Amino acid sequence: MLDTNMKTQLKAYLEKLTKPVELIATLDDSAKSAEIKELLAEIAELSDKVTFKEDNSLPVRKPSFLITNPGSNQGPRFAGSPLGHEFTSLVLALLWTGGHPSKEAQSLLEQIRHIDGDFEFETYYSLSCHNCPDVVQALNLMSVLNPRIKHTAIDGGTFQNEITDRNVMGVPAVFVNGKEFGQGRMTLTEIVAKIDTGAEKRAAEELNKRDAYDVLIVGSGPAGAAAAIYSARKGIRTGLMGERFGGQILDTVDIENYISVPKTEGQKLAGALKVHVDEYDVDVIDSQSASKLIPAAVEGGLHQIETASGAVLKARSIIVATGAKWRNMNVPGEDQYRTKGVTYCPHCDGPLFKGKRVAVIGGGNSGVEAAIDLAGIVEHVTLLEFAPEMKADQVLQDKLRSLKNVDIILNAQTTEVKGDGSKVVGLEYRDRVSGDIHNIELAGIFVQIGLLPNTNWLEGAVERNRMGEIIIDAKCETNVKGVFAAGDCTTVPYKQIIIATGEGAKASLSAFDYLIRTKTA
Amino acid sequence: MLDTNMKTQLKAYLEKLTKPVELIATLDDSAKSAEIKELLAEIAELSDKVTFKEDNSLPVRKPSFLITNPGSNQGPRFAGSPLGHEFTSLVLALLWTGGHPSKEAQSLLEQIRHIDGDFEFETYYSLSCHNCPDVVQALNLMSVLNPRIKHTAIDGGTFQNEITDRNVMGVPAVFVNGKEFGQGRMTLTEIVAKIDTGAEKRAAEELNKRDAYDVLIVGSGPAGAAAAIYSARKGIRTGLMGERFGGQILDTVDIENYISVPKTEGQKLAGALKVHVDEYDVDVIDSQSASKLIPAAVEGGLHQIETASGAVLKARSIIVATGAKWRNMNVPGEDQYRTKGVTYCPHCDGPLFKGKRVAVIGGGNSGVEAAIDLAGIVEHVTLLEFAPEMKADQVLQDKLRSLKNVDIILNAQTTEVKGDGSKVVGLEYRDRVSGDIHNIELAGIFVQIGLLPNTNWLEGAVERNRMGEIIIDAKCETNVKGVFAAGDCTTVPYKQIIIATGEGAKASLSAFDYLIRTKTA
Ligand SMILES: Cc1cc2nc3c(=O)[nH]c(=O)nc-3n(C[C@H](O)[C@H](O)[C@H](O)COP(=O)(O)OP(=O)(O)OC[C@H]3O[C@@H](n4cnc5c(N)ncnc54)[C@H](O)[C@@H]3O)c2cc1C
Ligand SMILES: Cc1cc2nc3c(=O)[nH]c(=O)nc-3n(C[C@H](O)[C@H](O)[C@H](O)COP(=O)(O)OP(=O)(O)OC[C@H]3O[C@@H](n4cnc5c(N)ncnc54)[C@H](O)[C@@H]3O)c2cc1C
Repeated sequence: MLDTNMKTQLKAYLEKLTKPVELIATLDDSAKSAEIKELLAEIAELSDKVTFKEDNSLPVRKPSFLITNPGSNQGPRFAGSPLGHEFTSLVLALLWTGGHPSKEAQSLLEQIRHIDGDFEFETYYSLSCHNCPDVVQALNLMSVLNPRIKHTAIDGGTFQNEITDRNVMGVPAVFVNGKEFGQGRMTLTEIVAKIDTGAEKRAAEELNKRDAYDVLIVGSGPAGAAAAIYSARKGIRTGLMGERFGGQILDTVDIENYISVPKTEGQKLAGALKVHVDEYDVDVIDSQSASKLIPAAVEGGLHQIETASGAVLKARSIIVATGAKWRNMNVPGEDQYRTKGVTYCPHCDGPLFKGKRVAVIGGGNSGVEAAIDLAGIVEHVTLLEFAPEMKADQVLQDKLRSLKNVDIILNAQTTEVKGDGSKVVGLEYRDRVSGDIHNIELAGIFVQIGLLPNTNWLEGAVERNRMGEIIIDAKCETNVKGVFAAGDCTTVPYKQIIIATGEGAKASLSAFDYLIRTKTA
Repeated sequence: MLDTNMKTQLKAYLEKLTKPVELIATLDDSAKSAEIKELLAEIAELSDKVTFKEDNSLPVRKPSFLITNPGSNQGPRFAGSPLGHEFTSLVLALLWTGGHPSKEAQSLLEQIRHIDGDFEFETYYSLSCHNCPDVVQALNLMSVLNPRIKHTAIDGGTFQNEITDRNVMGVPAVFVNGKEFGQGRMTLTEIVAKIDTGAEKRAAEELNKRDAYDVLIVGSGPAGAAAAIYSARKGIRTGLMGERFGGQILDTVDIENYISVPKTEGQKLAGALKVHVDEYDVDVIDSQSASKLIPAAVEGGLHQIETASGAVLKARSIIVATGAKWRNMNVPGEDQYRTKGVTYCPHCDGPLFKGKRVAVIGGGNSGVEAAIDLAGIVEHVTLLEFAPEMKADQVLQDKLRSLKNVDIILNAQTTEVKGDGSKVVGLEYRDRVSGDIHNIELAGIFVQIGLLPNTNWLEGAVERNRMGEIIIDAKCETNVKGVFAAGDCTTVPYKQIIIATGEGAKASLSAFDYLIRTKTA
């Protein structure tokens, strides 16, 4: 029941068919079936691409027909008349099956193809209905895009039995796997929204779709945060990736040497840093770990960062600010009395133990210097050295032995940190030689065993010194063009917040100068 | 009228005389005069050092006598009986004249000697008076210490005429140069306090009396302030000398890139810095200028700083943080529109001119980079170069010429900054070749002519690069052992507050390590 206008329009659209289409009907002896049979034969006459076949054995509605390709069973099924306002739905279904492209967003299309489970759709419409087409067309497009999705468009006029049995009052009305799905002017996008039930392991996939950065900062402590702020103020595309925004200052309490701020808290300062970063256009990526650096193969190319999560980020320039881990005694009492007698920084907490007795753990330059420093502030210092001798420079060793409020203990290994429920009161150690245990009364324990820069993931890529520190010049340049580094992970002689932030700022401006000089050529 | 006990005590005290004393009396024929004459002859009998002379011509009180040395007229004069409670005053006056030392503080003594004007003292006492001696003795000691001070101690019992005429109701009562001076238990110190009327040019003299410092920081901007804080926390003797606490941040307003602080003011930040410095034991010296560095002649010796005011400070270690001056256009309108369109920092104020038109002054690397930077943020940039060509690197020159919102003007000299009463609206410049004047409409003027590190006063002492920047290594060490430098005055590639403060911190810890290694040996 096509008129001359419909037939001519179909001649035109079916010329855009690049693949053969087949129309497989399943029919009874009713007038409705004769109407569909006449229709399909008329559509087959308008193109040598379209073919009308019949199979009245199949267990489907009668009349109905499948729009598919030769040697296939994938495609949309019309049940009843696909004419009226559904005529464009019919035409579109032929084109799509025929290899003509969809007008939908390309991303949305791939989401249909890569879909998890089986869904059997069926929509109830009428020929008079104005809204039904968009729904039918949308679902039709899904069945064409992947065979796991099936769709059968029911004409209510033909199948009055179903719309009256299956209690639908309005059209369009959609069903899935038996269950009711929804009604009304559904878009394609919102149907794909309800159908996809996916959660985890998506973050990595979100990161590969990410565009290349002008600068990508790896690590989000004070150094990375400062670099991010200085970078985003130049208006360049700035990404700040880290494991845990805040870095080492998150697990500290009282900070009294961030210049211009007599006393703040670690958590508060980490929060302030975030606020300041968020003032500018900075793509902040949290809970991710750089696992590898792949340096660019050409000047003016892109460095790449691989994540433990499987993603790969890319950038014109990189700033490594991954900081360090400060080595622990690894003994009972240690964790419980951190910020509360157990400390890892003589520069930070030294002033707090005036008149108190303390221990330093470690007999290297760090430890021995620390003891000498503290010895001028505190009542008494005891240095515990694991080995039979201190590794520190001889000048420092001599200086420490010439102090009247200092005990050196060699072959000493800490076994326990002792407190009173809220604060340190003493220390337990083992003589490694005799095996004996001894106790020391004290208020503070300064752990100076060593620093482990978080840089082993860069082995081979950028040059490091013999301590794992990333080697840098005054401009924070590494041996790799367009890779910079800032803060504790680098060769900076001292490890502090105010120092780290300055370096972060330095590395940002050095990265920016690098970009200026590499964009034109 | 000495008894046996007085005479024997005098034999003993007059043996401590190292210089000859003379007692010159001026007498009449009264009983009082015979009493004094008998006294002086009895005192002369008790020592071959003491001599009794008489001169009744002199125009002084009668009886009275001067305690002096041969061939001199300097000394205290007693008028009437120096016996009773004034006997120790008499003895003390002889000892002092005789070369026996004072029991007074040595500093206080030199203050008497080095005193400005002429003062003629005279004290009224009685023999019964308990308090009078300390006053008399004090003033006596002054007349002995310098001849410009004169003192005459009047016995009220002998000279009833004066205490009744000159209306004194109580003793002791002191007079100066005719005028009344004061009464009661005056100390020496409080008399010297009222007598000295000195004000200016004392600060320099206060600085030489100052003890040597562990570390002396020269310059009191962000860098010096941070160094001072880090130093004073180690508990060492820390001095912070500068011309004007606050440095360059005092003459700025909005600061938005001090990390962890989204927006502060220069004056506020300078104040915060002061508060933080004052939390620790830091000798802050303001309004002074280092004019010269004299490096120590030995390892473990002392560096010295000379001031323009004439003082010399000394220290085991030095940190130079004198910053820089940012060169001006030197034109009308410039001063008036600073912080208000005229700026000297692309990193600081670049973000403020989104959508605005700006000029950069200077065609060196700083200027050209600045233009390239701003060109990405602002509507339009115009670079004015004084010379016929830009000095900048060719890569940068090419990059700037390849930008669509940029004008380069050569042979251009700024003549006027134009505003509307509160903000910049344009610029006036001269073509150096044709002499013509031209106007440019704009909102911002970024002056990038050059930096002048405040370091010329160090020529010869510490090595500088070809830009006047103090050369330093990652530890902020100069070529002179125990001299460090931090901030804009050094070779740090970038000049910013957060950068400067980090360096200040670095230099402090490097200075401290230097001290540890130089004290024992
Ligand atoms: C308990 C404690 C108290 C302290 N108190 C003070 C104090 O009072 N004053 C002071 O000045 N200093 C103090 N410090 C030192 C100060 O915290 C550090 O010097 C400073 O935080 C270093 O900044 P940073 O950004 O260079 O490194 P970090 O702070 O260590 O930050 C580096 C960040 O990068 C992340 N990261 C590491 N590896 C990767 C990777 N592969 N991929 C992605 N991200 C990664 C880390 O998880 C971390 O979040 C203290 C340190 C500790 C441990
Ligand atoms: C107008 C303006 C705005 C700025 N805005 C910003 C901003 O928003 N953000 C930012 O990060 N940076 C900004 N800066 C830069 C920043 O102020 C400097 O980088 C920083 O102040 C340098 O610190 P400094 O201690 O090393 O030097 P300075 O700040 O210059 O301090 C050095 C001090 O030493 C004194 N001194 C000099 N010679 C002697 C001597 N012979 N004896 C004794 N004392 C001496 C000086 O008078 C001064 O007080 C701005 C600069 C200017 C000029």
